[PDB]
Amino acid sequence: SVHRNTENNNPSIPFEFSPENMKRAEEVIAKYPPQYKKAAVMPLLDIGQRQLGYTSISVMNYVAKLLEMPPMRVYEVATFYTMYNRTPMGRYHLQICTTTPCQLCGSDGIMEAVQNTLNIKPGETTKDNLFTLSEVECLGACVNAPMMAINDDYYEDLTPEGTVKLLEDCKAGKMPTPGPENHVRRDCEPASGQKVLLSKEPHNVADFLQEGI
Amino acid sequence: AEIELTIDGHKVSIEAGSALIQACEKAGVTVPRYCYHDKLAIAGNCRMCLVDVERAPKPVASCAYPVAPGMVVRTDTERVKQARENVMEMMLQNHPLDCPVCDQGGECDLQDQSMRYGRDRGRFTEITGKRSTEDKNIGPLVKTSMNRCIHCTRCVRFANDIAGAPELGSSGRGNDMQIGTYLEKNLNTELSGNVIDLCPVGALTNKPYAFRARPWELKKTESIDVMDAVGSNIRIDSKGVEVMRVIPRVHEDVNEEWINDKSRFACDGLKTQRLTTPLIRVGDKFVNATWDDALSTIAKAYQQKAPKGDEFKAVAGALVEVESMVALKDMTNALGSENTTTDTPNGNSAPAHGITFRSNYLFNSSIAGIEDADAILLVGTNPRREAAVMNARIRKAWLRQELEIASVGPTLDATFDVAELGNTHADLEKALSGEFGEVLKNAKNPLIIVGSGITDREDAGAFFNTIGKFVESTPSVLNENWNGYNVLQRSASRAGAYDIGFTPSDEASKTTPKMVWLLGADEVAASDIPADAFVVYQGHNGDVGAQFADVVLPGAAYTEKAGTYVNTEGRSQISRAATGPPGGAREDWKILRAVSEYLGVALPYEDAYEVRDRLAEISPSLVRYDLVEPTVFGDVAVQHSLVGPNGSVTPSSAPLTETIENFYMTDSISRSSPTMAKSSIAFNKDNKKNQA
Ligand code: SF4
Ligand code: SF4
Ligand code: FES
Ligand code: FES
Repeated sequence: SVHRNTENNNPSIPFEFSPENMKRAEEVIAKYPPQYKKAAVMPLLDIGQRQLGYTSISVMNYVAKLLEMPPMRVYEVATFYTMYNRTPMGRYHLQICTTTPCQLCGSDGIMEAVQNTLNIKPGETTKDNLFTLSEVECLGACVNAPMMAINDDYYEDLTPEGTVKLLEDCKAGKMPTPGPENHVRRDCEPASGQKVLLSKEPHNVADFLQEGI
Repeated sequence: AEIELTIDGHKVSIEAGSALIQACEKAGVTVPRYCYHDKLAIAGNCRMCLVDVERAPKPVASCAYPVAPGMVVRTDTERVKQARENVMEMMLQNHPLDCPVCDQGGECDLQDQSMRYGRDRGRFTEITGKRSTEDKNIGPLVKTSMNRCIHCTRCVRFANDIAGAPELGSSGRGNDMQIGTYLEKNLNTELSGNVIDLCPVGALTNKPYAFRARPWELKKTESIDVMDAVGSNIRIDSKGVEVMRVIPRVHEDVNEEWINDKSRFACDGLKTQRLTTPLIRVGDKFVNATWDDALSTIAKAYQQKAPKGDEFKAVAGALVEVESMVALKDMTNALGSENTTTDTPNGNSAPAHGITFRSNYLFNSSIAGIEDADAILLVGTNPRREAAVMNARIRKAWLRQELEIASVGPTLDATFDVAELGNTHADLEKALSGEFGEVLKNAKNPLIIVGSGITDREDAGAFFNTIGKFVESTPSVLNENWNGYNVLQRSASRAGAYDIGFTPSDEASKTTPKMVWLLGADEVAASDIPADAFVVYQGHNGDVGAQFADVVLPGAAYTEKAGTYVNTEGRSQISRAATGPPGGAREDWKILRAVSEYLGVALPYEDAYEVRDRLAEISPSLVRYDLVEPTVFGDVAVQHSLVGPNGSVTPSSAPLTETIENFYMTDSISRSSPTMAKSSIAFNKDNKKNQA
C-alpha cells in the first residue's frame, strides 16, 4: 500500500501510449463533460494496465500529466481500488474466491489443490512469471459456487481434481477452457436441468398491454 | 434570515444554513470534536460531534447537520452519553502507547477529551494486536510518526485547499489507509510547518523542537512575529531562558490563525549565534571589552573623526524596533546630520515615493477586504514568498469567489492560477492600456498590489509614474471607502521606519560618511561602506553586519524586549517581552540613550513612558495601538506620489528579477539558524521536492 523506489518503478523510467491506446483514451475523455475532464481517471489507468502489465508509478505520473492533475489524486484513486495492481505479476493472475458461498461448496480444496500443484503462497507469484495467486472476495458469481478467475474469465463449478487440470493446462500455454465452467448446467440453470422457461418461443407483450396506453 | 432553536433549553439564534456545531459554540454548550475546523472544509470523519436531535432516528454528527428551525438539540441523552464513550473507545484501540514519548503531552486534544468521556478500561487485550504504520519521512521540518495518526483528515484538507500543496492524500482502505505521498517525497509549501499545530495528536510535530520541553513547563507570552510583513499575532513558548517555540494565537483579520513557516522555525537562530558582550576591533581581530570601553571608544573615535554633518550614516534593518528607531532619529538629528537611510539597495535616497501620505507606503485596502476582492495584479514580487499569510488569503478568495489575477515580472509558481503579462515596465505599460484598464474600471472592489523589490530598482519612479497615473485615471480603483494602491515590505519594520521619517535627504544622499551606524541592517556590502568609516554595529547575533564592524553592541532581539511594530496594514502592535536579554545584551533604545550621553546629545527621556510620549509626538497613531484607520486622502496622495518622480526617472529594460535569493535564508536569523541552512539545502529542484 506504499511504493519502493528501487528498480523498474521510478518517476524517471519512461512510459508512453500506443496510438490505438491513445485514440481509445481520447474516445473515453469525450464521454464526460470537459469541466470534469479528470473524472475519467478510473478507466484511463485501466488502459495503462492493458498496455503495461501492471500499474507502475510511471503510468500514473503520465496520466496525471495527461489529465492536467496533481499526481496525488491519481495516487489516491489507484491506491483506493483493488484491481490496479501495483506490483509486477506473472502472465496469469489467479483470482480465487474465498467468500462463504464459494466456501460452503468447498473452495478450500480448490485453493489447496492449486497451491499444492504450484508451491506458492496466495500473495506469492510463480518464479517463472506464469501464475500469480490472489485470494479474492465474492466476485459476483456466487451461485456457481466453486469458481475462480483467470484475468477476465471466471471459471466456475470446479472440482479440485478437475481444477489442477486447468492449472497445468494454462501452464502448458494455449489451454484455457472456453470461458465457462466444466460444461455442466449453464450459468443460471439448476444442477439437474432447466425446470422453468421450457418454452421454445418468447410470449409477446404486444397483446399483453395495459389497455390504457 | 436567521434561525432560532433550542440547545439544552438554551434558545439561541444563528444565521441560516450554517453548521450545528457553530450553534453549539454560540450557545455555550461545549461539544467535543476531532475533525471539525472553522477555516476548513467539513468532513464528518471524526464521529465525535454526536448529538441528539428531535426528529432524527439516530444521533447525528453536529458538524455537518445543517441548521433547521424549530430544532430541539439535546446533548445529554443517555444514548449520546453512551455514544461518546463508545466512539472514544473505538478510537483508542489502534492508537499506540506513546503518551510519554508523544510530543503533545498536555496538549493532546484527544487525551483531555478522553478523560471526560473515556471509558475506565480499554478491552484491547487481543493477542496479535494493533496495526502499525511506516515512518513516512517527509522533510527536515516536520517530525512524523504516522503510527499515532487517526486519519482525522485535518492535515490533508488544509494542505489541499488553503496551503495549496496537494501532495498530501489518503491512500488505501481500512487500516491500510495512510497519509502522505507514498513516493516518500519532500513536502513544501511556503507555509509548511502549519500542519503540526493542526494535527490534534502528535503524529505530525516539530522536528527541531522535538523533545526539549513539554507544555506544562512553559511560560507563554502573547507577542508579535517579525521577519514578516504581516506581523502575525503569535505566542512565544519559553522555558524562561531560551525560547522553545512559537504558536500562532488566533486573530481574525491579520492571520486567521495561521503563521509563516519561517516565522515558525526561527527560534533556532534566536539562541545559537547571539552577541553576548561588546567586541571592539583590534585590526582583523575582535576582543570583547568593558561595556564602558566600547562606548568610550565610540566617543573617542567621534572626537577623532568629527562628522560635523552629512557624514554620520545611520542605517537600520529588517527586524528593528520602531521605539529604537525613534532613539536613532533623535540621536542623529541632535547630532546634526540626517544621513538616515534604509538597508535596501537604492535606499540611499528617498524610496522613489512620498514619505508623506501613509497610503504611499501602506496597504490601503483592508486585509479583510481581500475576501471582497475582484481582480488584482502583482508587480515585481512573489507574494507566495513575501507574506505567505497573504497567499493563504489569496487562495481562499480565489477558491471562494470568482477572481482574476495577473502577474507582471518574475514567473512564480502560485498555488492559484496566475496570468503572466511580461517582464518589462514597457510590457507593464502595455498591459495597463491593453485590457485591464477596462477590467479594473469594470471591477467592483479590485486592488493593485506592489512588492517592495521595485524599490531596489533605480527606475522605480517612472515605475510609479505609470501606476500612479492609472489609480488617478480610474475612479473605480480610487473611490472613497477603499484605495487600490497597495504596497508591501519585506520587513516588519520598514513600514514603521517610513512612519518615523527614516529617509535621507537629496543633500544627504551625496556625501560619503565617516561614521556609519549599523542597527541590525545585515545586507550592507563593502561597496555601501566607506573605507575608513566608523562602523559600530548594534544587533543581536553575528552576521555580515557584525563582520565589517569596529565595535559591536549586543542589543536584544525581538523576543527579549517590549517591542512595538507596524505591519504593512499599519497595525501598531505590542511585543510583550518573553524573557530578559541574555548575557550582556541590553535593549536597543536604552543603549542609544547612553551613546547620546557620551556625546553632547541629551535625549529628554529615561523611561519607557517618556518614550511612549515621544513616540506619540512623532505619530499618535502608533500609541493608539492595533486599530486600522483608512485614509481620507486618496486622490491628493496618489497625485502627490505622481508629481514627485514625474518624468525625471527614465525606465530601462531591466527585467523584473526575483526580490530575494531564497526564502529560508534572510534577515540574519535564517542565516543564524542551522535548521534553516538544512531547510535551504533541501528546497531547490530536488527529486523529492520536484513534482513530476
Ligand atoms: S496524542 Fe500522544 S500524548 Fe496524546 S494520547 Fe495520543 S500518544 Fe498520548
Ligand atoms: S496527518 Fe495528523 S492531522 Fe492529518 S489526519 Fe493524520 S493524525 Fe490527523
Ligand atoms: S461468493 Fe465468492 S465469488 Fe460469489
Ligand atoms: S467533525 Fe463532526 S463528525 Fe467529524
